[PDB]
Amino acid sequence: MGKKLSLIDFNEIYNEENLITRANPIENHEFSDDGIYSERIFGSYNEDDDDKDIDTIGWINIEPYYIINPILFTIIKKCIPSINKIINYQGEDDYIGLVKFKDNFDDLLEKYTDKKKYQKEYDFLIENHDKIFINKLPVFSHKLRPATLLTGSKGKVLAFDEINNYYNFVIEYINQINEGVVSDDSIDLLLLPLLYNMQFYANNILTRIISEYLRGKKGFLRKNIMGSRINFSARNVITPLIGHPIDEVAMPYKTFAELYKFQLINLISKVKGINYNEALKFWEKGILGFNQELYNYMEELITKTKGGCTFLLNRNPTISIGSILYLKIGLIKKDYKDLTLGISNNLLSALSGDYDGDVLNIIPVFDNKMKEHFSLLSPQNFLVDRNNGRFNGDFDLQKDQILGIFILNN
Amino acid sequence: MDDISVIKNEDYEGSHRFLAEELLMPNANKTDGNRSTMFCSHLAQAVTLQKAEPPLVYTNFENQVGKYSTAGYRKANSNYKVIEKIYKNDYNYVLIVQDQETGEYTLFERAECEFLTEHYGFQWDNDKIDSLKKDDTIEKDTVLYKNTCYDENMNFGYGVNLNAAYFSYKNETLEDAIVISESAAKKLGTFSVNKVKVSVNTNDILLNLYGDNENYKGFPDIGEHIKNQIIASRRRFDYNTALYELKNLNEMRDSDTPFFADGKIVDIEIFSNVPEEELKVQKYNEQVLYYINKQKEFSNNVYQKLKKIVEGKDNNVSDKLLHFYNNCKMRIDENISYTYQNSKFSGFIMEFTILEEEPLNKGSKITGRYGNKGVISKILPDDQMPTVAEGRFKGLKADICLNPLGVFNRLNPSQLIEQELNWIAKFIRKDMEEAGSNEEKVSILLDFLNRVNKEETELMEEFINSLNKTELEEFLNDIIENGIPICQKPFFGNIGLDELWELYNHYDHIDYFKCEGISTPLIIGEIYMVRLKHEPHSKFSARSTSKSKNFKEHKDLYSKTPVRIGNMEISNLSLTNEMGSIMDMLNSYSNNETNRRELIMQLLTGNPFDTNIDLSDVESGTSKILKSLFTCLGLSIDDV
Repeated sequence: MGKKLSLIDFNEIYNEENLITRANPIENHEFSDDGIYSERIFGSYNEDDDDKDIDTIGWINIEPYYIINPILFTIIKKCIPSINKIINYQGEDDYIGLVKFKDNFDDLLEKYTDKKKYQKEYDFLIENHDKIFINKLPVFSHKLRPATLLTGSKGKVLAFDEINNYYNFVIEYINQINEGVVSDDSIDLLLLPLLYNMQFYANNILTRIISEYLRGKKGFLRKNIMGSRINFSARNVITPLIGHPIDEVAMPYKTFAELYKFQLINLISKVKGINYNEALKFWEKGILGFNQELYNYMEELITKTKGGCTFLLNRNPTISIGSILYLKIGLIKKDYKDLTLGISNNLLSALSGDYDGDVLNIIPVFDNKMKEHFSLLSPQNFLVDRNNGRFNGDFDLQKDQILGIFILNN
Repeated sequence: MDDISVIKNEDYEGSHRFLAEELLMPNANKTDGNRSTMFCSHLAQAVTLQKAEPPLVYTNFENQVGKYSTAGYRKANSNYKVIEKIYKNDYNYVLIVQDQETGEYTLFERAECEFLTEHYGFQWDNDKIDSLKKDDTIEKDTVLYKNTCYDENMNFGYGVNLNAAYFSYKNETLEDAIVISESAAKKLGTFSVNKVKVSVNTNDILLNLYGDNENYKGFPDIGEHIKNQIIASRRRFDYNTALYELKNLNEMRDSDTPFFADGKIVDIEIFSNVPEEELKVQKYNEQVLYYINKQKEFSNNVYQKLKKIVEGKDNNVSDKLLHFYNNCKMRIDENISYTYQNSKFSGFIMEFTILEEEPLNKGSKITGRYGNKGVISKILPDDQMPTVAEGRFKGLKADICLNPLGVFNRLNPSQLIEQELNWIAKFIRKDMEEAGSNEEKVSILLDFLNRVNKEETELMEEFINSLNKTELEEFLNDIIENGIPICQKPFFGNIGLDELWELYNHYDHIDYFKCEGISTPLIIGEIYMVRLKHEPHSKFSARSTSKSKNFKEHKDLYSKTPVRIGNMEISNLSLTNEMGSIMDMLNSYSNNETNRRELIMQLLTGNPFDTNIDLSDVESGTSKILKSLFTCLGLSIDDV
């Protein structure tokens, strides 16, 4: 649908090793090595032996007959309106046949063209003469097309995608034509109906891939652009903290435990000389209710961690300098119920938030390299207004603080 | 319309009809419309308080709001006589009564808690209904059970009165922030009731979390609080034939689904589609069976007691009693298949009702009746709060301290008038206690009230002269110690700047309190405070790699819904000019599956206090899937 990108010559990529010529998915009560659902060529996620990613693609050989390139069918259709009629057997060359069309394609393309409307399409067909005819059809990995296991009374249920039903069908049509070497005696070519339906089936398979792109394949990539779902993330309400530096904040017990769960378990396993599974059991107990022991490990972690224990605090919309700020975890709260982040009042103006019950997003940073790079967003670095180079009033004393200093000096 | 000339004030003089929710707001003429609409929203956002009190400064419509809000109290609509009492549980029971005039037979149900929605609910004071005995007549307008808002004479209170002073406490009271004494926070206590449903299928079993080896208890008992915030844990089995991991039955596992809540369960309702023999044979159902039997006993009893009434010739039965009797009879009858969500369910479904007294916590929002908003920043000991010293009012402690800056900007002057009125009233109370006979005390009271509200003064004189001397003495002591009633009607009947001026000038002895460590003199006066629904728990989110649909169904302790990073966030990060690090964080946290697995492993196997992660440069899983599909299409990227 109006997309321009490089085309692929399947013969160059064709591999005899990854060849799917068997339409039966199962052989002798096990997944067929040559079948459409083949553990041999695509692999199995459970066993490590597969060593094969989804990128693995199977191959099919349609020789000695060629089919129209599925992606280019609409472009050919606009140039040649009789393509649908010609391929089937029932203008002057109406219903000649696919093989006859293949031999006479250059004559037919010149015969059926719009001088003004389809000149651009005709030039593209001249550019891609080699890619018009397709001898090899790709079949994507069975890992992508799942078969959900279910029990059936007649037989164990095989779940298939709407496309998967088509896949086994497509292989069957070509299989019969090749088996016969001398059988046809030239008396009657019935191969054209088998090839004809196949073109539509592959085209609908191509349309299904478009629907598969709609079904969470390219869309999920667009979901990341719309919103990448970051694990190791938290949200907390903001409450004022006094008595700690501007960069340091107070983080709740539950927030730190989950965000630093894997960091915490490493310490617990080493200190008690216990297995990680056993260490997880202690972490589960601490999350349920406040225990001094887990608080002590967390207190040691924030004090001794290299680069400090730091995170990113963003108030959305993130439209201004200082909307995301690099901050430090100064203290961990000892009240399980208290789930409010303690921030300095000076940070508030840059963030643009208020202590009205709104929540700010917490993105912890772990790698020491990232901490230094993200420290360029720290409050101290933003003390200088980037517009003027002057001091930033957002980080200055606020209403309550100004009054005390004013009473002191004036 | 453009013309507002249609409104004529003389028509509405002496009438409060144009006010609705603002009928609960004193001195409403002085409060801005914005603050008033915020107050109207807050009234709906308010939560029930255990120790609610009638306001010291009241509009006199509050009690009416209690009467016409039928959700909080049960009032009889006819004279009744107690026929019998039947118990399902110690906490929940039913009382069968007969109208002494009509003869119609009705029933009343008693339970400790009322569920509203989500976690919101309130406890019941069931003293009267428990007091009622067999062959005891229930009068026409008696209140059988009431909410904590209503008092002995059914006066209505939606908040508690707390001593307030406008003071700058270490800058903690910044913007809308409040600091509270621990006792005052004890006064702001709410109830929370939760209904949690555990569904156990035929092959599913409940772990022995609450029981020993001899006695199998997989869930708390009717009088027992939840332990470790786990009500029960369900283990799903494909077949249940082996039952071989008996030692693993007591233990808990990651695969097992745990249900989380906190509080005392007060009622359990079990709906069973399983044959009794299957429950009896297997030990793990024993606890369930007992409670099931308990229900059955109750049901059978009611049928036996009421069968003659229902099928008898008189048949003077209420529709409510008829439907209850029919439901119990349905339970006892065989071949009753219970359905949930229009489908027959395997095993049984249990509903737990859990009641917990929730205290005030940091981040909770409490406010007054004048549109002001406040967030509880700190809870501090009573001694740490401003305490006036070396006076007749010595040792008075401030329950709440509020930000002084911006009070006039808010356009809600009435809160100050309430505080000041209760402060001058404190002076009047101490003056009455200090000297005079009872007659002198009532005279001072009448003088102050005439200065505030004349109608209240006349009615107060009627009440005082009506009381006998013993009753008068009790009323006087109550006024001295508990507080002083002051009536400030919302629009017509309120005091103003000039009237407060007269109050201060006539009582020349009244001046600000000088507190212990405060150079500035302060005013400490009682303000009505209400607790709002908002709490920090509602919006809390925490995520670790491994929407939270379990949390909504109580299968997860807290929400694990991930935070979303977008183009704006990526640009703000790109301010650093280190795009590679942003891509590393994005791929390790989200985009790249291999990198995220590596990050987890490195975090758990690396140095505890040193975290340096090396992430492989590999195509993302999304990239692999995209490359596979495009090659099937026949298209490949060139000159990337």
